[PDB]
Amino acid sequence: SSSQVQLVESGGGLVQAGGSLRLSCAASGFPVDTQWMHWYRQAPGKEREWVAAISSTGRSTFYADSVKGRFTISRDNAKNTVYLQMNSLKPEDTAVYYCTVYVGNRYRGQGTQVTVSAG
Amino acid sequence: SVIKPEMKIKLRMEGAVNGHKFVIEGEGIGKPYEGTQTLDLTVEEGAPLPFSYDILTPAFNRAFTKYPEDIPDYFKQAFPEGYSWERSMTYEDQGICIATSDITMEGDCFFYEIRFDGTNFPPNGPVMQKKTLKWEPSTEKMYVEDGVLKGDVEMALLLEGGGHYRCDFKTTYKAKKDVRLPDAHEVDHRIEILSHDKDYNKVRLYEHAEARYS
Repeated sequence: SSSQVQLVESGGGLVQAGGSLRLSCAASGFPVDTQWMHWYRQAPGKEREWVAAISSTGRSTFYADSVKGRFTISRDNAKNTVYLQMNSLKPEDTAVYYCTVYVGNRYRGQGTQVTVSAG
Repeated sequence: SVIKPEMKIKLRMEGAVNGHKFVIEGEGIGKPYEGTQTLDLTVEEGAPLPFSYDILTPAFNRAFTKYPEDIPDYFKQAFPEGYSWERSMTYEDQGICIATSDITMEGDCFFYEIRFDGTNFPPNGPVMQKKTLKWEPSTEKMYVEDGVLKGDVEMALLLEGGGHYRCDFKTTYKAKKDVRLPDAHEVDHRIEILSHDKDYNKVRLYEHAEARYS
């Protein structure tokens, strides 16, 4: 299964409010331009929140209403990677961020942590 | 099943009609097994639209169809992988439109990526003069061909004045995986704009669809 599809996130860490952070989701086992891909985040204790989505062709992008205008999802087909550009961060954006895809089955990354400080 | 009794919708449509290019985004919800859905549509680029919004609305998902148990549901079977479609719309006055949609799902929500294109609409015809009122209810004839599902429906726009503006729909529905194929049947449609603002930048759209044999 991990020898079928792998999603590997990276780029997280800690940053102060109003800052920037650019996550990467590197895909292996399938061409990234053949599938819709989504970003989820999960704070501890609470439920998972669908963050953003990008279409197979990359001509469509969708965002949750709680991060529109600030977050941008993009894709590089040569590197086989989905990105999540995060601007104007707020302390409520604090969660572990992972990407997900469905290629015959459900695959999911291990997630990178984003922790936003107040002030 | 992966198709829940209530499913949300998100869509984005990029297109051009008689040279005027636009982008419309949509948020909605419906009951797939009842054949009823409602969409809240927003013009994001190209406002105000210089053509009749009506020609776009059948492009805004046969998964919202009430299917009898004795007819295989080509569309609900295609998920979670999903399906795509391709549609030609040939109007009686040589106006012509081409549309595609790529449909998938995630959680309790469908996603669509729609492309719409039209041209050769006469400058004084109903579409360019925004003289349409509504689509009449229709019947689509579904039938299998080349291992995929096809639909034909004769459509007609009621015009300001009482006359009708007729159009020919031909669609190809391509499931992304192997599904049980039904035999020929019919889908009854009724599509309606429930409400809108002055320039149709905000539109609320409703459709009801049920499948049956002849």
